[PDB]
Amino acid sequence: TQELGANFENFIGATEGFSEIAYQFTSKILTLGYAVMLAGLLYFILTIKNVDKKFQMSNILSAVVMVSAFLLLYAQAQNWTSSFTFNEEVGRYFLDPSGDLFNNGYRYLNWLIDVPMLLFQILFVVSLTTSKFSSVRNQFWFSGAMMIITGYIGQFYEVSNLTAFLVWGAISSAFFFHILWVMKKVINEGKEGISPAGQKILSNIWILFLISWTLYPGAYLMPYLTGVDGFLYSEDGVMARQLVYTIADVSSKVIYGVLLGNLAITLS
Ligand SMILES: *C/C=C(C)/C=C/C=C(C)/C=C/C1=C(C)CCCC1(C)C
Ligand SMILES: CCCCCCCCCCCCCCCCCCCC
Ligand code: NA
Repeated sequence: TQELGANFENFIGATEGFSEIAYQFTSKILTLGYAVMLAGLLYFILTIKNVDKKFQMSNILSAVVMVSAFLLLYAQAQNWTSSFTFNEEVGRYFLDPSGDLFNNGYRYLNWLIDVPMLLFQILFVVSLTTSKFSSVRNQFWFSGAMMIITGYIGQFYEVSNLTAFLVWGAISSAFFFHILWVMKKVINEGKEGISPAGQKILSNIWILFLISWTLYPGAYLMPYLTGVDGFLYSEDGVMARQLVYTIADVSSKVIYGVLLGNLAITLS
């Protein structure tokens, strides 16, 4: 039994350990992550004056998302460096028994908080036509919670039981597909009877949303995407996972918020 090594990161850390490059790169990409959220926090606060009152709830939710993301990605970053330690003999970083070990809790909590806010906020910028506010809202929130919960359950079994990891990921994916389906409704209805410039921004938002959100399951799967003898079943998978999460974080939270801000202004 390899009892020290909960998740793939710990598993690698406890067995092969991480090269200087993988340790440092992961550390640095996670740092950039939280750095960008803090910048984004200040951006959304400073620019709130640039949109009409009726749209400002969106700016508000952008800012609160930035707070949660800053704190929890900061905590995650520290947890990474705290968890692995240099062995001079071998010249690699190994799971440190006198630490807390790498923990996915920070990110999944961040998701639990941010997903419902990101989905909600667009409903304060665009108008529906034939759909009802309260139904779209409840649909986003329900499927959003279920997506994360099932995903979290899946994550538990990542090393102990890969079959379970993937099955729960598939269940999660179903809730994902529902959310995509509703969002696409929202965007189409939101286009009707706004200026073409605004329609164009909404088109960009749709593609951003679709791509950035799909990165998350990408990064979930990343280490397994070349089989269990594979290039990615390795510290390179860890590096790729964390890189892709961070790109997704910046895209889904910051860029998304900026575009919604921009839409609100064309509607102002
Ligand atoms: C700001 C953070 C966001 C927008 C996080 C979004 C997370 C997801 C869309 C996660 C999706 C997942 C699946 C659909 C399958 C694998 C498990 C998850 C939870 C990673
Ligand atoms: C060390 C990392 C550097 C931090 C800077 C990160 C920059 C993101 C902060 C939010 C800035 C968004 C500004 C976008 C301006 C778009 C204006 C569009 C009008 C056409
Ligand atoms: Na260390």
